[PDB]
Amino acid sequence: AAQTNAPWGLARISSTSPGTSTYYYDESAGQGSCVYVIDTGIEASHPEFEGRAQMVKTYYYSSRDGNGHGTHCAGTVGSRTYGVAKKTQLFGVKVLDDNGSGQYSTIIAGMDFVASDKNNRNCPKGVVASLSLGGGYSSSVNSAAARLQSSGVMVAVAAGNNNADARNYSPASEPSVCTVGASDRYDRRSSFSNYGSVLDIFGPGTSILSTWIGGSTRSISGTSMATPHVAGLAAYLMTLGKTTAASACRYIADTANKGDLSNIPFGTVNLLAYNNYQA
Repeated sequence: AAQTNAPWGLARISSTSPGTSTYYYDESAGQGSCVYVIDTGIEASHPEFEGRAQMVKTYYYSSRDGNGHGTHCAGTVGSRTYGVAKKTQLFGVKVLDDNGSGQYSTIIAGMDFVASDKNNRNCPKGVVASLSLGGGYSSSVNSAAARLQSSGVMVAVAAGNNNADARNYSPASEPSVCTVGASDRYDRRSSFSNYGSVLDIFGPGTSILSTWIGGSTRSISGTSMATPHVAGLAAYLMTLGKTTAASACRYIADTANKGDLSNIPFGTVNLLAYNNYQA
């Protein structure tokens, strides 16, 4: 399949080269997989989601996304125009309030929610969790992310936007999950992107156009938005049978575009998520 005039990030993940605008992907498109977006919620009613998005859990007075960040990430995972995996199922877990903040314990509870809730869902191709969130180092948040990974969910987490080593942030520093940095459309490390040996992969993170609340769209930047690209890619690759939740992060790194990013500090991987689709 070919999506002309796609957002640059979708076009990048199906390209050996920057500077193209068509997204190429197998039509299976993540059908029969599921991605949990653990964030501020999802505006499930957004026409971009086509009935494939639903809120399954909230820790606040409302399950709606009053922020837009979770809606934006869900749109990059699986919205019809802005999504990597245009047919996956999206499950919203609102661990962040509408200011975008959450107590870690609510975040931990939400991760443990996903690790059980996936047994209440039909995801025969497998389960992904996109965690576009983070804060300071926490061994209890790291371990919640490792449990989620261990339960059979590919976990993809933001490296963080501090331009520092990700070892001082959680769940970024958890080694068992898939820690994602951010690149820009010129194949540069995003100026805000964390780095370090704990990063597994980079995805498009600068000026990412996706769904927003109120039925709108907008372009925003963050290792937060690189993560749903990898999360959407994992769901896509799992539907194609190319990998499993336990080995997806590593499959993605094996098959990534290698050595193409600039301003990648010594010791951090120079790998850019790539779907390797041959049209």
